Amino acid sequence: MKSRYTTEFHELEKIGSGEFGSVFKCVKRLDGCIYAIKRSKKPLAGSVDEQNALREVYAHAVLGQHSHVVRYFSAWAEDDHMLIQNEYCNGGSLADAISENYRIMSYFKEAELKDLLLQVGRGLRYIHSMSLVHMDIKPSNIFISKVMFKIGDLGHVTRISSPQVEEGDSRFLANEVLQENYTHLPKADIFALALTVVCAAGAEPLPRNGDQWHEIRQGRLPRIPQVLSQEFTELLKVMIHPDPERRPSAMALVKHSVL
Ligand SMILES: O=C1NC(=O)c2c1c(-c1ccccc1)cc1[nH]c3ccc(O)cc3c21
Ligand SMILES: [Mg+2]
Ligand SMILES: [Mg+2]
Repeated sequence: MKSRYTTEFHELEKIGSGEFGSVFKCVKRLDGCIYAIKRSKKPLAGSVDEQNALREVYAHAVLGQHSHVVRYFSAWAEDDHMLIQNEYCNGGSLADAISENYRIMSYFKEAELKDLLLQVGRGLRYIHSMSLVHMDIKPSNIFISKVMFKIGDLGHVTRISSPQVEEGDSRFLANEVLQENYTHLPKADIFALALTVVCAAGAEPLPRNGDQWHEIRQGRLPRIPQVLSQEFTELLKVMIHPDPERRPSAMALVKHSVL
């Protein structure tokens, strides 16, 4: 053996795990810097799963110049593994910040929600300008590094006009995508970003299915435990409109008067 991973990096700790492998905080020996490295089992060459694994790499290889998307450094294969070395964000995930806030009953305030929405919105405007869509926006895929929010986990990225898509987290999924209608994919990322902001505003954990799931898809915002300006609430509402054409594009969101 004597892995590139082992020889080039000192592994500090495990920071994420899934049915997609694990992510480790590592120090690169030569440059002294800390990176996040995802190490996953290598798919059978030529398989659909390998195509999917490589999309992640290809998406990272083209989305590496934006301040609101986690930067990519390198990727390689060794052993029975594929590895991707990305920028490390020392503030943890948005999900973890929201979970801590939940317990302490002190949520993101309106100014902070607007900042989150604008920052990730800029990240989305960049991804969408590249004719790509993220397809899995949610708090556990947004990382924190003035606070800076960055979109990570490009494992569901695909081209905007793709006839096949892999569905992102059910809790943030727009109905049209579930219905296999891929005519306005970028608006699916907008819908998930609004629900992401709702979670940051202190809402109860989102439904995975059932009656409350359908209600949100009818364009009804979940209850938020704080008073928000009507103008801001209306923007979140239009972002989950049942008609994807009514939702703002990422460009329109970033230029929105409310922000
Ligand atoms: O790319 C990343 N940059 C990161 O800083 C990072 C990343 C990932 C990640 C890496 C590849 C695929 C999907 C997620 C998971 C992650 N979980 C984390 C938990 C804590 C943290 O401070 C950072 C990360 C983290
Ligand atoms: Mg993830
Ligand atoms: Mg993929």
